[PDB]
Amino acid sequence: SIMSYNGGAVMAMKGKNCVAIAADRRFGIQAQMVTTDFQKIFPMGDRLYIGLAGLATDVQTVAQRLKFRLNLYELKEGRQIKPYTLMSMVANLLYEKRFGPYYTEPVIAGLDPKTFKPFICSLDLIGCPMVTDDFVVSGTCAEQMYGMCESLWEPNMDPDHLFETISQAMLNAVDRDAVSGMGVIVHIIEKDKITTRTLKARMD
Amino acid sequence: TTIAGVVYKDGIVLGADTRATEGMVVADKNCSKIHFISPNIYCCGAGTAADTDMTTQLISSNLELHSLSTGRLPRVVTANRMLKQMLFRYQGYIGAALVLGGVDVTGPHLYSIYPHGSTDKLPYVTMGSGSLAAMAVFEDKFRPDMEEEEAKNLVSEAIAAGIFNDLGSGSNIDLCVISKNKLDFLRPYTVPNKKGTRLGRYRCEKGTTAVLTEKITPLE
Amino acid sequence: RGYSFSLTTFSPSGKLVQIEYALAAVAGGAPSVGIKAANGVVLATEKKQKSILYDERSVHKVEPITKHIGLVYSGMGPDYRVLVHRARKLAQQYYLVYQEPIPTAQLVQRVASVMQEYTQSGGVRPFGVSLLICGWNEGRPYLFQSDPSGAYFAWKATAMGKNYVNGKTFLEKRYNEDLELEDAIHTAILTLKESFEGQMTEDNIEVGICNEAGFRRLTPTEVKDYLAAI
Amino acid sequence: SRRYDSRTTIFSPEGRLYQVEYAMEAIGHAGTCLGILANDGVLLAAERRNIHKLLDEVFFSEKIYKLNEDMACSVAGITSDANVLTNELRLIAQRYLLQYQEPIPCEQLVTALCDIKQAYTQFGGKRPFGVSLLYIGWDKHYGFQLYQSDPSGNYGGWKATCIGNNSAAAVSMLKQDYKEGEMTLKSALALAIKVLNKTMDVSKLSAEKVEIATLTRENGKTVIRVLKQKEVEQLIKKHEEEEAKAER
Amino acid sequence: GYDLSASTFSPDGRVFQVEYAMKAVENSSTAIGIRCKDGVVFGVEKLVLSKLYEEGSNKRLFNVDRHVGMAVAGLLADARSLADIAREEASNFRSNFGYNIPLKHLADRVAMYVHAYTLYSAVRPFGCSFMLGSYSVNDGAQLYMIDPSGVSYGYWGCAIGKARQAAKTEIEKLQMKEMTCRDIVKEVAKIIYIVHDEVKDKAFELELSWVGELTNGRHEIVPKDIREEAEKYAKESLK
Amino acid sequence: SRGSSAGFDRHITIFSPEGRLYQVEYAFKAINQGGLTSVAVRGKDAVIVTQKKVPDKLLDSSTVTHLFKITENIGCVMTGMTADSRSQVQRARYEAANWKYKYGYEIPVDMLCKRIADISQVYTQNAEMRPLGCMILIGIDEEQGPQVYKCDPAGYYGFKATAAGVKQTESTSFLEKKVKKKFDWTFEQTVETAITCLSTVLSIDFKPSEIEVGVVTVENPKFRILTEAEIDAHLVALAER
Amino acid sequence: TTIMAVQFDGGVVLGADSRTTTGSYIANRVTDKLTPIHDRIFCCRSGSAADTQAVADAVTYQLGFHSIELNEPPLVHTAASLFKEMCYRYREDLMAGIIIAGWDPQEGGQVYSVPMGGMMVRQSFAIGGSGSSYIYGYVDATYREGMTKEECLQFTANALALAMERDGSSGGVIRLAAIAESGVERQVLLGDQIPKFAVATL
Amino acid sequence: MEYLIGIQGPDYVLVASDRVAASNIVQMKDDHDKMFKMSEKILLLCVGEAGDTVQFAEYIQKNVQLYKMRNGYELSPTAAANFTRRNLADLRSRTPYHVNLLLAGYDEHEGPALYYMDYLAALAKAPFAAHGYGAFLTLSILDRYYTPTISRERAVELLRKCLEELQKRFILNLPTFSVRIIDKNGIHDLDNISF
Amino acid sequence: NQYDNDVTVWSPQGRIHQIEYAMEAVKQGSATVGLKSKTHAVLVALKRAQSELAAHQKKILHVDNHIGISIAGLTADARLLCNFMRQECLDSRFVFDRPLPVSRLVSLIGSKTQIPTQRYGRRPYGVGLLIAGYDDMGPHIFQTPSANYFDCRAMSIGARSQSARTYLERHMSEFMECNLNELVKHGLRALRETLPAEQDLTTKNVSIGIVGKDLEFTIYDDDDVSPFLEGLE
Repeated sequence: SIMSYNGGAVMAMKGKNCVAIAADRRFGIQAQMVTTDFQKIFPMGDRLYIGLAGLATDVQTVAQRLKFRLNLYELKEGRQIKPYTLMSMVANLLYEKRFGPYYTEPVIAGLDPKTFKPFICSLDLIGCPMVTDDFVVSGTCAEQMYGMCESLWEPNMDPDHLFETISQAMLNAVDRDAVSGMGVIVHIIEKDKITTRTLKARMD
Repeated sequence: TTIAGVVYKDGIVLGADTRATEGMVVADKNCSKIHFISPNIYCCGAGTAADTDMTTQLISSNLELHSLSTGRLPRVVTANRMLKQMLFRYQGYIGAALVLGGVDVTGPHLYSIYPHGSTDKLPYVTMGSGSLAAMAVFEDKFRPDMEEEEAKNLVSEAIAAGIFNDLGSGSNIDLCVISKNKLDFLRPYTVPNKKGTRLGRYRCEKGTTAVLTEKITPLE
Repeated sequence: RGYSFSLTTFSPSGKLVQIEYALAAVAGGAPSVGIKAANGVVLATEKKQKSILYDERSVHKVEPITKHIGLVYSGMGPDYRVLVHRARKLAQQYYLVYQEPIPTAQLVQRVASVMQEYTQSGGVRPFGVSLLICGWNEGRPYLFQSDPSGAYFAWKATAMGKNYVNGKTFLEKRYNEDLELEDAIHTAILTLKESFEGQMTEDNIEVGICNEAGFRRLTPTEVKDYLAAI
Repeated sequence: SRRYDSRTTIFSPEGRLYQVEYAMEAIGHAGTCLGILANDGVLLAAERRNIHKLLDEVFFSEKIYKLNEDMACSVAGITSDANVLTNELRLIAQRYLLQYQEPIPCEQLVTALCDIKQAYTQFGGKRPFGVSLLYIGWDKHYGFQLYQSDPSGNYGGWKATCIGNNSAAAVSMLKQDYKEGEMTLKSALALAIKVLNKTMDVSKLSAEKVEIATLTRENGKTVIRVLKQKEVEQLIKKHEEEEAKAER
Repeated sequence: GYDLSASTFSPDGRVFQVEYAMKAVENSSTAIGIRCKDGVVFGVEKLVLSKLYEEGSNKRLFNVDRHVGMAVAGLLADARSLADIAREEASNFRSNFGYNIPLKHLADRVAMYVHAYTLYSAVRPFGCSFMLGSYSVNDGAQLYMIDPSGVSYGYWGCAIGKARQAAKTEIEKLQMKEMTCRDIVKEVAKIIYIVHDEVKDKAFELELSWVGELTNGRHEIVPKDIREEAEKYAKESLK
Repeated sequence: SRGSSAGFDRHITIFSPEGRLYQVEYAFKAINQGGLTSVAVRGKDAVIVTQKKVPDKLLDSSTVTHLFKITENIGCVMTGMTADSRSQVQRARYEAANWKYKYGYEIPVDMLCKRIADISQVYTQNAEMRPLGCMILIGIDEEQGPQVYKCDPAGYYGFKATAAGVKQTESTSFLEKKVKKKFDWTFEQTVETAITCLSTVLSIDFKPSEIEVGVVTVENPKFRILTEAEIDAHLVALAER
Repeated sequence: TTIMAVQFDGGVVLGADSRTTTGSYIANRVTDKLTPIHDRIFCCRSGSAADTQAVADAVTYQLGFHSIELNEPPLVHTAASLFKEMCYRYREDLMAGIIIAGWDPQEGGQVYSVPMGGMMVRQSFAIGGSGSSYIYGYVDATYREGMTKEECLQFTANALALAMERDGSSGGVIRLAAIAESGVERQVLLGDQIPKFAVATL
Repeated sequence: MEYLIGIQGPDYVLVASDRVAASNIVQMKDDHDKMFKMSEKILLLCVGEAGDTVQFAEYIQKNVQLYKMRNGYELSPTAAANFTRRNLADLRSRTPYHVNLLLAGYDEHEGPALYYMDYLAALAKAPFAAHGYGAFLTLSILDRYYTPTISRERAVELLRKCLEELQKRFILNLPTFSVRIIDKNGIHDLDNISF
Repeated sequence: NQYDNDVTVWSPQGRIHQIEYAMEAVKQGSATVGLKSKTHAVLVALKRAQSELAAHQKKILHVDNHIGISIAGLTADARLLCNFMRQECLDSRFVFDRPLPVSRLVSLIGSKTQIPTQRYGRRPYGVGLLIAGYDDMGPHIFQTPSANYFDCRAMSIGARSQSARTYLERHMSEFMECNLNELVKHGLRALRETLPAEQDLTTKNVSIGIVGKDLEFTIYDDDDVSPFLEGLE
């Protein structure tokens, strides 16, 4: 598959007044690992990150054009972007290449800068918006991640236990995937701070 | 994917499932397949979800032009023409097979639009993977000029049969009621499928997952 | 073919003399007044209606753009309908891109650019229309005024058209910030009464408001409800 | 047709372009706007024209325009031409930040916009834009900078300059009082309002008064901040105190 | 002034370039056409400016379709261009809609093409007026006339050129509705030799063509003996 | 001011020192140069009546018409220059058949006259062409009954009764006095009032070959152009009063 | 899919089935297969479901505007030539064999077969669709020159009922239309009203 | 197939490249230079499908020189590598450039920078990198012995062990190897390592 | 005054002054004469030197084997029209495999020169032509600025050409039955009517074009003009 040429796996999960987003760190070519510190989660605001898995060159292409459009937006308007508007912008940007599609399925996890309601969503590779209230996952080990998150998620969690469940979900999911893993970063988005953590993971 | 519609005495009743699958895995549990287009026209979208998403954005936008321009509420046949012209212009490469249902000044209408731009006018429609199971219930039980509640129970039963007898559908029944005198968007209407109760508890305490680095970034 | 040279050229005092003539075309138009209240905005305008043969339901001067953005003018009608069709065409492209009702500042900054292009492009005259665009978003009301030069200002209360200097003096006398919208309509009708000359009815003014409920024109029976008090 | 063509893009009998000169005559009536380059930052100090009572004060700025994360600009002239050019400025700066993944050096933006303003003075038969723009901005190559542009397409680097109304009389004081290489933010804020008390001869100064914004570096991040009403009223009481102490 | 451009109204509401082109029409020689019972007959006073010219030079009768003929007046260089526009328009109608173009629709296509130049400063109005005649079994006979302003009407008998009013006066003396076309040739040749100014422009030729029942709707030139008999009859009636 | 002029503001569509457009003002005189007058009025069941001049006996009177059929449900009378009139009728036919093709239903009357006005504004803004110096529309809207619309060369446009051409203002004043007598300011004798209004300001007392009448009705929504004997019957029924 | 038009003296009789299948599942069993291109001109749609509705809107547009300008009821041959041009111009992206039938005052009742290709040929009767192969031999044997209107309605109903019996891709109700100077008279034959032919039992 | 290797140190980058140009069974050039100087502090290493390499590298190289002509100073290696990535990604057009790249540069604010890039234009910054089928044989030894604080002579020894693995195990005749080091004093050429 | 600056301005008499000024460009140029028999067509033209050793600009262009033209006026406009007629006869040969008839080709030129006489910013072509050709219908002499064109038995355009028109009006009765030798001599005397009285027709300044049934078109220059120059008078 073209999605699985670089591997990669990103998930988001909603908590009480906080969201968590975590992405794998392996940058791969089908069998050969190249580096182990590949950045997939990019900041698009104070309390709003976007995560892009899939073909690792399309992650950087879509993210550079997205930052190009978003900086013009935030300079022309004079406010930070609300996450639903960022979902519509990324769906527009991917759908402009409908028959020439980018091979990335972005996930968006952040906080509304005024209401501080938690928001998570994912997309397909061509721009179907999927707003869910529990979790969204994306990448080559999607079955492992739905299997972990369907059993481990419980509503209304504090950021500590949300960190615990998304960390156990990532670490138990990627160790059954050959072409993903090799380290994981975890971002906890809170109202008053951002917590950036990396985990002990299998390096095989 | 199981959506349906009927023409009853005062308007249109639309229904849907909520399960959206990618590959052979359930991706979404509460996906809304009954699109807003006009205050009177709603458009159930089956097939390729992103293509019908951008199509029921764009035609909704053009009807928001047109209703403000003429100052009147739009007709069904206007959205029908715009849909069939765009979907014929792209020759079916938009993989959206639509149910365009609405009530205008000439009463209710129900159109089924195939992706290449062929349109049918129907008293009842079913689309998607579970279209045949709900079509069975419609051929068994539909009558012309039904009342509101009989049409609501008929569409809900047909969506239920398409939920139980297909793998490609499940987990909710949304409805919609469209008439001259009312608009009733019943989301959800009946929930035939329920998550089982988890017997064990797997709550990992603090310190269960080892941490290598940590950075606290304060905000205002 | 179309000309390619501009007709708006600099006078030796630095004045774009076509714009300063189009502002006199604005000053001869039918008077219009907009006031930003605390809980919303009111727009009201005189209908320049002689000739009882006119069917008043055929034309509207207060014309909405979105569910909470509308606008009114003073000056030439057929340029105003060009600006309304273009403003709707811009707001719906915004709604296609971002899936959001357009910010009022983001519609003014585009409509003002469309009015700017005709003061510099080839073979066109500037518009003869000064606009008043109102909006309610971020739980805060807006009032904007665009000119034929393409410049835009943010107002709390203003007046344009015939005798607008005395309208601005009457507004600076009668404005206070705590005004409720039902009093904001009343002050606007008292402002338009200064130069009406000829027995105001429900058929010869047009009043629009925007609030939390949205933008709507007031039906002539609701116009007669306030004008019975005036 | 040829009867109506005003020929805005031809030479004079002396080698002048009359529309480019008449643009500068339009600039000569625009608002007094000065900017002073200091050691730890740059300011801009301008006269607001929005001085009637009934205005709304909607935006954070009237004539100050953020162009990217590292630069700001002021304008003077026609408002609408300024809006069009600063939209072009933002498009150029974001095309560069798109293409190289680093923010644009401050001079490339100014020479690009002077290319755009120079093109309309030569061909196309349009009228030229009648605006001056003052340019502040920080980069990692030369730090805090200042520029001034005109409708002809010229630019230069300055440490203090003034455009708009009463330009030469303000720059005459700026030649006098500029401490080259020693100015702070606070001494520059003192000097700018010292000159603006000397050039605002219409409606001797009252509270809302100006727009004044500074560009500074904090913790490796560039901040452009418009001073609040409370900050400017305290600073102008400090200036009137200094005018009181000036004699004895 | 107010007359250097076709895109400028005068203070009184006149467009002077068109009304100056209508003076250019009535500089040129006489062409008349008479509709009758079963067809249309055209007649043109064809000047020959010098005896070095071959027969058939400067034809002023054009065929614009195989069932439609045309008679022109005015600046002939424009009239050949409008003949080629009418030829292309009738060709496109036969190709698209599969049958011969009705003359009402053909005249209202060519009238819109003529009118399209009386709006713009980037062109000048045509300096020519023209008639279109035809016959078919379904439509009867039809004769429409266009002037440079672009306005077309259906006619019983028309005259265009520098001798317009005297020729219309003499046409109105005629009972054209009930006559055979063989009579109409002699009656047209009468009026052409009546209106001729022999002292001012000297050498000239008679040019005649009919379309009607007697050619089964095919637009043809009058045969040589019938033209010479009409010339003899009319020159003896000149007396 | 008061008739001031700056350069080419009497030659193209640019603003005077007062804010008037002189070529658009001069385009109204071209309607009077046509030398005709038309009257339109609607009741509860719309009618347009115009003159018919036959100065030349050579004309085929089947082809001289100022009543045009725009679509099957909407008719129209023009006034002014004749070639511009047939141009704007061709343009209204193209927009009315384009609306049906894009939107799937017969075009409204007000959405036809707004479209023709938005076309005609472009000639009052671009400098390189002249405004068309010449339209009254009638048709049954399903909800409002008969409609009467009048667009003019400046781009404006909604009437109960109107006039066009040379005797515009006087016939307007006659209809303005007559509406005050009528109940609910609305007419009853639609076919007859137009004939009285046309014969009053002109003082001709017309022949049936001198006027042509078109009616659109709630019983027959099709635009229908009357025969000669019917207009003669209405003229004689008015003659015996 | 079985459409049929029969020319008689004074007009034409059309007929069509009502079954539209996708694969071997009946997607619509009350499909209306007679499209009015003008008042008294009907076109029939067999082949690709998109194209025969997509071209017909363009031809309805051009023919309506043409009829407004020419101030006449439009010809049937004009409506056939507007298909013969267009279905030829896009013939590699269309799969459209159209049977145009109708009436005009000038040449009477007319049936034009426009087969897949963008040509045009007038016939005394035309059959089309997938099912027409099973009723070529019936209509070559039964057609007599100059049948009345009722004889033709029974002939169209019999020839359609045979093809609906034999072809699996055809069925439903028989929708007839008789287009003449007096107007269009449509009728639907359902259930027992469809002409019945007993199976060859024993 | 062509071989690339680069090692990024504390204040230096060591790069090496094979010096062979082949055709289908035979090599036509045994002094082939794949190291293209972009500017005073940046080299661009260019292997892959023939034709696309030298055209793409020189088209980047004239813009890297052109920025210096317009501005009077150098591109940073981050900006030049992102510029090269943008031009290579701009792929979903007609024109393919099937090139395998390494960019090594020294910035005068960030120090040594080494960038890996495949023909997809996936840009990955790494402490060491290698192209070719010899990368599969030598990146494991690089993971065996590399530390972040390797001094430059130990880096020559670790490179020499990798080149001896190319001689011992790899089936293509790769006998001669050119090496350069980029520092704060510019680009330094070293002696050719031969077998 | 104001109506002489644009071709797209009708003067109030119903004329176009920029079209009538273009005919002065044909009324100043070096005169030429054409004529025909029923077998041949002959062009005779004055060759123009700036005074001398610049050796006498050609007036007669080899346009095909079967058509030659003569020039009087703006020479680059006639060379434009020569390349146009070259392209039209070559497209007719490439499509229909027969040379284009001359009467259709001159109507194509009349169509081409008409278009700048109507559209703003353009000028009329300032050249009049004599076109000599042979096709199935026999020999032809045509004359074309104002886009009108003429069929001609014998024709004289250029400076002072009315005397040559008078001579050809006198002697046009003979021309159809004169052979190829006499036919060119008539036109040589026709041009020699126009000349200065001191100058005569020599091997310098007189060109001759000849086309006939059995003879493809030949321009006659310095050496080849000598037989027809002999036995004149």
